[PDB]
Amino acid sequence: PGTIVLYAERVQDRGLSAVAQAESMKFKLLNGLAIRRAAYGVVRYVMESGAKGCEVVVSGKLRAARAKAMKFADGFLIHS
Amino acid sequence: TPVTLAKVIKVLGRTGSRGGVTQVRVEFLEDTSRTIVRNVKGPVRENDILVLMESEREARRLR
Amino acid sequence: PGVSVRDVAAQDFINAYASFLQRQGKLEVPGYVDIVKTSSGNEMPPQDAEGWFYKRAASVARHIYMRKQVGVGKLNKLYGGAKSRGVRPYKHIDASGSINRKVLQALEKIGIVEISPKGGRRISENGQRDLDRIAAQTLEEDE
Amino acid sequence: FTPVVLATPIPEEVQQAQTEIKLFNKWSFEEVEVKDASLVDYVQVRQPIFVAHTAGRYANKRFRKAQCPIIERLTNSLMMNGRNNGKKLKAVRIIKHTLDIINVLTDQNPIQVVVDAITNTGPREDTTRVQAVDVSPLRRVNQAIALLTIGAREAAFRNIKTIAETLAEELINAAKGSSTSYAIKKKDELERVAKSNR
Amino acid sequence: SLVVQEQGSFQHILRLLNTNVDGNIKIVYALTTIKGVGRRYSNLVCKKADVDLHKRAGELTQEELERIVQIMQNPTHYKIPAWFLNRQNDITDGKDYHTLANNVESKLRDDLERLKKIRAHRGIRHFWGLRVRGQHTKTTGRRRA
Amino acid sequence: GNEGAIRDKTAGRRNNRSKDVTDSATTKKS
Amino acid sequence: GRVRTKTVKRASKALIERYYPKLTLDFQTNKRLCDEIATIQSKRLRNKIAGYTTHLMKRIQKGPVRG
Amino acid sequence: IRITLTSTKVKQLENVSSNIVKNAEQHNLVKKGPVRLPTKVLKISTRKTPNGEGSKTWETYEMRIHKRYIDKRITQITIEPGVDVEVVV
Amino acid sequence: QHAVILDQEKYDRILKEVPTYRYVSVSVLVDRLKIGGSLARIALRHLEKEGIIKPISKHSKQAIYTRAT
Amino acid sequence: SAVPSVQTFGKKKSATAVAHVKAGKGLIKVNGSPITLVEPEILRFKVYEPLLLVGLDKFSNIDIRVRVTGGGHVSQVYAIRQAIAKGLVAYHQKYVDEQSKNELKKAFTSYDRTLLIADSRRPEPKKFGGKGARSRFQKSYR
RNA sequence: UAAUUGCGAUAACGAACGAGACCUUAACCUACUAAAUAGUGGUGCUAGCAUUUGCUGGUUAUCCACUUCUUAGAGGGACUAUCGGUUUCAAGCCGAUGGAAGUUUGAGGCAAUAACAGGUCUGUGAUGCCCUUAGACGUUCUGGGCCGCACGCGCGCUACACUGACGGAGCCAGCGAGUCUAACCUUGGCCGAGAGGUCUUGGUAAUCUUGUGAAACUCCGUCGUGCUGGGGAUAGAGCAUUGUAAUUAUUGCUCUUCAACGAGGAAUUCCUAGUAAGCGCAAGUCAUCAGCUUGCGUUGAUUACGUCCCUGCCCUUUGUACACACC
Ligand SMILES: [Mg+2]
Ligand SMILES: [Mg+2]
Ligand SMILES: [Mg+2]
Ligand SMILES: [Mg+2]
Ligand SMILES: [Mg+2]
Ligand SMILES: [Mg+2]
Ligand SMILES: [Mg+2]
Ligand SMILES: [Mg+2]
Ligand SMILES: [Mg+2]
Ligand SMILES: [Mg+2]
Ligand SMILES: [Mg+2]
Ligand SMILES: [Mg+2]
Ligand SMILES: [Mg+2]
Ligand SMILES: [Mg+2]
Ligand SMILES: [Mg+2]
Ligand SMILES: [Mg+2]
Ligand SMILES: [Mg+2]
Ligand SMILES: [Mg+2]
Ligand SMILES: [Mg+2]
Ligand SMILES: [Mg+2]
Ligand SMILES: [Mg+2]
Ligand SMILES: [Mg+2]
Ligand SMILES: [Mg+2]
Ligand SMILES: [Mg+2]
Ligand SMILES: [Mg+2]
Ligand SMILES: [Mg+2]
Ligand SMILES: [Mg+2]
Repeated sequence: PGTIVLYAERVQDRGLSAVAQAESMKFKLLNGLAIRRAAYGVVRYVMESGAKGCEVVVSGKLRAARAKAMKFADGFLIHS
Repeated sequence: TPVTLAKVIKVLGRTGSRGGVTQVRVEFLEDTSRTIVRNVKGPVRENDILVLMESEREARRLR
Repeated sequence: PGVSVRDVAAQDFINAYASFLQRQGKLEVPGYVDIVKTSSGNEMPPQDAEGWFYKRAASVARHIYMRKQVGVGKLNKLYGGAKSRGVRPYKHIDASGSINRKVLQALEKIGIVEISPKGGRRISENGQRDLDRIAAQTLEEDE
Repeated sequence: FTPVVLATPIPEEVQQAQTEIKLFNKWSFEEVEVKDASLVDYVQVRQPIFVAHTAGRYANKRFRKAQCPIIERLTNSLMMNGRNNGKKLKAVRIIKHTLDIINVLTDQNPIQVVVDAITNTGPREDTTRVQAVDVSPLRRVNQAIALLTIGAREAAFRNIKTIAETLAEELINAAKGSSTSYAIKKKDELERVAKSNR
Repeated sequence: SLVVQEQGSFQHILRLLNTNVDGNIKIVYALTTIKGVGRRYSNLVCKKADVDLHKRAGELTQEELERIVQIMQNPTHYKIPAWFLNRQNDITDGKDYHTLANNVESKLRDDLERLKKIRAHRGIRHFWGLRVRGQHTKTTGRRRA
Repeated sequence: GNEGAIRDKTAGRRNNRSKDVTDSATTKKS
Repeated sequence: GRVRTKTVKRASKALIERYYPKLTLDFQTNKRLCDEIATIQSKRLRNKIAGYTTHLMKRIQKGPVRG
Repeated sequence: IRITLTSTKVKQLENVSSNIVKNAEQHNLVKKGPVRLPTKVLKISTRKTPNGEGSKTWETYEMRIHKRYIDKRITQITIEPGVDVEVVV
Repeated sequence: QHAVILDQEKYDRILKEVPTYRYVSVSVLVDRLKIGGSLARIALRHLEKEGIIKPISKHSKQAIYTRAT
Repeated sequence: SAVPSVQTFGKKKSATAVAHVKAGKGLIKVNGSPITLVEPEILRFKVYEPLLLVGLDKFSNIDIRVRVTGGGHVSQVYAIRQAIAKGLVAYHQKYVDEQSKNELKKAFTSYDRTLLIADSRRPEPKKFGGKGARSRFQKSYR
C-alpha cells in the first residue's frame, strides 16, 4: 500500500467513445425503451457529437423470439 | 523424303476447344512467294521455322 | 613455405593422418573398438575393422585446430547423422559419447590436445606443429 | 599463354586451359554447329558455360528457357521422379560422367553427340484430341529431352547399369536414329500416327 | 588386389547348426542365414575368429569355420559383452544366453507356453492371435489370415 | 477370470472370421 | 493487370487542368512538384499519381486528349 | 552508467531515445547513443473457430518489443507510460 | 548365375578380353562377363596394376576406363 | 600503418559473404583457406569463374579475405563467387581509374550469373492448409 | 482489368460503401544518426609452419579506428521508368533497355450489402426455458473406459532400392524457446555401447544453451540385381528414462525374429518460381509421448504464360403455373 494510486477523469466528449456508448444502450434497455427509438437515440446523439458516422446494431429476440438483427446507422463509415 | 521448310510471319489466333493450338501463316523458304496458313501443337513465335509434308489441306478453325 | 593445415585437402589429409597415427602406433584405443557402431543413430558398426578409430581421432584433431575449443558434446552432434526410426520419419541423433570422449582423452597422452578454458579441449603447441608438419608431406605428394 | 601466378597455388590445368578458351568442363564449344536447323537459337550451344549449374531464372517469361544452355536444362530434366528432385549436384555429376562415356564410345565432340542426339528426338508433327497438327520448335526440344531422360531413367532402375552409362547409351543411340532409342521408339512410332489419323 | 585364383579349395554349399549357408555370400552376411544371428552379431563373432572379412563362405577354410561356431555358442567367453546377446537374465536360470538356430523358435514357443500357462494378459492375446503391444485394432491388422 | 477366457473356446479369431461381417457396415448417408 | 484506379486518375486530370505551364514530361520533377501543390498521404500513391500525370503529359504534347 | 530501455511502442520510446541522446550532450556528458536491439516478435498462432467445425482457419497475432541500450534525477525526465526503464552500474 | 569369386575357368578371359572393350566400367563387365561386380571394382583396380586399362576419370560410383594406353 | 582496402559482400538467398580486398601479392582465401579448396566441387568452377573471365593477372597486386555465413552448401558458394567479383570493382573504383573498371565490370556482365547483382529470389511464406506456400492439403468430398 | 478496374458509349450529372488506396512482412541503400549484448582493420601479447618480409591461429575489452558485413530509427527508392510494336493509334496488352526490384514487385492483414434454422450451451461466473439439486446428472476418492476388433471409408508415415543401402569422412540455415518465491534452456568435466547417470557452468537472455557443426547433401569406400546388406511390420529377451502409478507394452536404448511391399484397378488430390517436389528444424501440445499442426530455412526443377471441352461461380438474354423460391 501507498505504492499504488488512482486518479479520476471526466470523459472528454462522451459521445465519441463507443464503450461509454456501448453501455449507453445496455442501460436504457434496462429501462425497457423501445428498440428502434432506443437505438435511433444514441446514433442521433453521436452523430452531432461530432462523428463522421455511427452504427449501432443488435440481434436476438425483438418481436417474440424468432431471431432477427436490425441495424441503425447514420453518417459515413468505412470498413476496409 | 519430301520435307518442307516454313518460317512463320504471323499468328492468326487460338484454336482447339481447350485452347490447345495456334494458327500461323508461313513462307516456304526456297520459292518464297507461296504462303500457307496452318496450325501448331507447341508454343510458337514469330519467325520460327517448321518441318511438315502436308503441303496442302491448309487447315482452319477446329472444334 | 609456411604450410598450415587450412591449406590442405580435407579428406586426403585426414586419410593420411590416420595412417601416420596407425604407424606411430602409440595412440591409446580402448578394448571395445571391435564391438561398437559409434552412434545409436547408425545401424551397423564401421566395416573398417581396425583403422576406424584412427580416422576418427585424426579428423577430430583437424577440427579442434581450426575451431577455438571443442567439447565432447559438440563433437557428438558433428559426427551423429540421421537415425532411421523404421516406419517413422528420420530425425537427427548424435554420436556415441564414450568413443568421442576416450579419443579426446587419449589425444592428450599424445600431446595434441589439452583442456582449454571455457571447457572442451583446445589444440596444443605440439599438436599445432605436428599437423602443420604432417600436411607438408602429403602436400608434396607430387614427386 | 600468360602463365602468371600469385601466392596461392592456382593450378595449371586451369590457369591456361580455360583462360584461353572458356569452354565446358574441359570441352570446346567452337565448331560444333547445330547441324539440323530451324532449331537454332532454341538450342543454346554458343554462349560458353562450364558447369551445368547457374542461378537461373528461366521461368518468368515464356521463352527465356531458350537462352538457357541445352546442357543445364538437360541436367535439370534429370533430377526428377521425385526422390531425386532438387539434387542438381548429383545431376551435374551424372552428366560429367556421361559426356566422358560418349567421348570414349565415339571419339567425336560430345556436345555434337548430344545435339546430334536430339535432332531426331522430338516429333515433327503430332496427334491431338478431336487429327494431326504440327509441332513447335520448342515442344520439339522439350518433349525430346523428356522422352529421352525418361528412357535413360527407366532403363537403369532395376538393371545393374549406372545412370551415366544408360544416359550415354540412350544418347548416341538416338544420336544416329538407331531405332534402339526409347526416344525415337516413341518418336518413330507417334508421328506416323500423326500423318495417319486425320 | 584379391583377383587370386582360389581353386577347388573353395568349399561350396556348407552346412552349420542344422542349416545351410550359400558359400557365395561375403562371410559376415552369409552367416545371417541362421535364425539367431544378425548382421551385427555376425560382424563381431567373425572379428574374434581372425576372419578376413574381405572374403566369403566358400573360402574361410574349415578351421576358421569351427573357429567362429564356438565363439557363437559361447559369446560371453570371447570378449562379447552381455547386452549384445538376445536372451539375458533367462527367467528360469538367470545366466546370459544366445538362443540359436533351431533353439530360437523353441525357447520362444517356450516363452509363449510360459505365460499362456500362467493365464496372463500377454499370453491370452498371444493365444487369440490378437496383438499384444497395446496397438489399435479397429483399423490395422486387416486381412488377418 | 483369465482362465475363464483363455480356455473359453469359440472366442478367438477364426471364431470371428468364420462369421461374415454384418452387411450393415457399408451403409450410411442419412 | 496494371490499370489505374479512379483516385489516381481523377487527381491527375485535376492537376494538369490548373497547373499545365508548371509541369513537364519528367517523372522525377513532377514527383517532387506534387509534394507542395497537393497533399497526399502515402508515397506510392504520390508516385502512382505523378506517374499517370506524366504519362498524360507525354501524350498531350503529341496531341490533345479528350477530357 | 547503462540504461537498457524496452517498450512496446516504436514511436513513444524513441521519444526518450531523443530526449536524452543529447539532453546528454547539449548538457555535455557522454556518447554511445541508442544501440537498438533486435525487435522481438512474439507470435501466437491459433485457429479462429472456438468449436472444431468449419474450414480449418488459422490466425497469428504479433507482439513486437523493441529494446535499446544507451551507455539519479533525470530518472523522472524519462516518464512516459508504456516505456520500461532500468539502470546498471 | 553370376560368379561371385574368381572361378579361374573364367579368369584368363580377364586379360584376353579387356582390350576388345574401348570402354571399361563395372557394368560393362557384369554385362559382358559374369563377374560379381563387388570384386570387379577391384578387377578394374587390379587391372590398372600395369595399365592394360587406361584411366580417364574415376569416381565413387562411376569408373570410366579405356582400352589400354 | 593501415593497409588500404575496400570491402564488399555477396548475397545468395540467406548467405552473406563479406570480402576484404587490400593491396597485396596473391592471398585469396575463403573462410581462412585457399580458394582452391572449396569442395562442393562440381561448383568449384562457379567460384573460379570471376578469376578466369577477367584474366588471372589483374589478381597480382591483390588479396581477398572471404568468410561466408548462412544459407547452405550451394548458396554460400554463390555468395562467394559474387562477393569477390563485387569487390574487384570496388578496388578499381576507390584506388584505380574508371575505364578499366567499366571494362571488367562489363567483362562480367557480358556473362553475369548474378555476378554483381543480388539474386532477389527468397522463400515464399507457408500458409495454413498445405505444407508449402502453394501446396495444399488433400481431401475427400464423401 | 485480378476487380462496377478503367476507356468509352450515354437521359443522365455528381458522389458514398466494397475493390483500390491502407497496413504488415521479404527484397536495394559503401548516403544520416550509432554500438562490448554486432562485426571489422590495425595494434599491443602470443602459438604453429616458414624463415625471405609471409600464411594461419589463440587474448571479452592491451590500445586505437571504424560502420562494409549486423542490428533498427529517419529518410530515399518504383511510377510498371525509357524506347518500340498493336490499340477507338483510348484505357491498356505485348517486346527489348536499364533497374535491388517491373506478374496487384513477391506474400499476407483488412475487408461491403444481404443471407443460411451451417457449427458452437463440451470456452466462458455469456445465457432463456425444461430437467436434476443430499439412494445429487453438485462434487470428491479408488479402479476401469474413450485405444475395446470378422470389417467399409478419410488424412497421413514408411517403402519397393544402384539418381540406392550401409561405413567413414566433409560440413552449411533460418524461423524460434528458456528458472522467483524457482527447478526452465542447459555448454563443459567425468562415468556409461547405448539410452542415460553424475559433478559443475552460463543465461530473466543480440550477452548463456547456439555457429542451435539440422537433414537432405558432398566426397571416399563396401556391397552388386537376388522379397539382397532394399524394406522394417509382428514378436522374444534385457537395460534406462517421465511419473503416485507404465499391466492393455508411455518413450528411449541393445541383441535376436524379417512379414506385406517388384510402381499400385476403376477412380482421384495439389500445383506456375525460389514455385512444385525433397530435406530437416523450431514453436504449439508436453511430467512423459509426433507418424499431427503452425511457421522457418536448405536443395531446387519439368511443364504453362493458354482455353471454356468438364466442374464451379459471375454478368447479361430468355422461359416460368416457383416466392416455405426445384430438397
Ligand atoms: Mg563394452
Ligand atoms: Mg551433422
Ligand atoms: Mg556424417
Ligand atoms: Mg525408416
Ligand atoms: Mg501407439
Ligand atoms: Mg575465416
Ligand atoms: Mg517450405
Ligand atoms: Mg464503381
Ligand atoms: Mg474503399
Ligand atoms: Mg566489439
Ligand atoms: Mg582485433
Ligand atoms: Mg534485365
Ligand atoms: Mg508490399
Ligand atoms: Mg440444424
Ligand atoms: Mg459458445
Ligand atoms: Mg469438447
Ligand atoms: Mg478418441
Ligand atoms: Mg483434414
Ligand atoms: Mg537397412
Ligand atoms: Mg551416406
Ligand atoms: Mg554397462
Ligand atoms: Mg532384406
Ligand atoms: Mg529369445
Ligand atoms: Mg515438442
Ligand atoms: Mg492434434
Ligand atoms: Mg512437420
Ligand atoms: Mg420474372
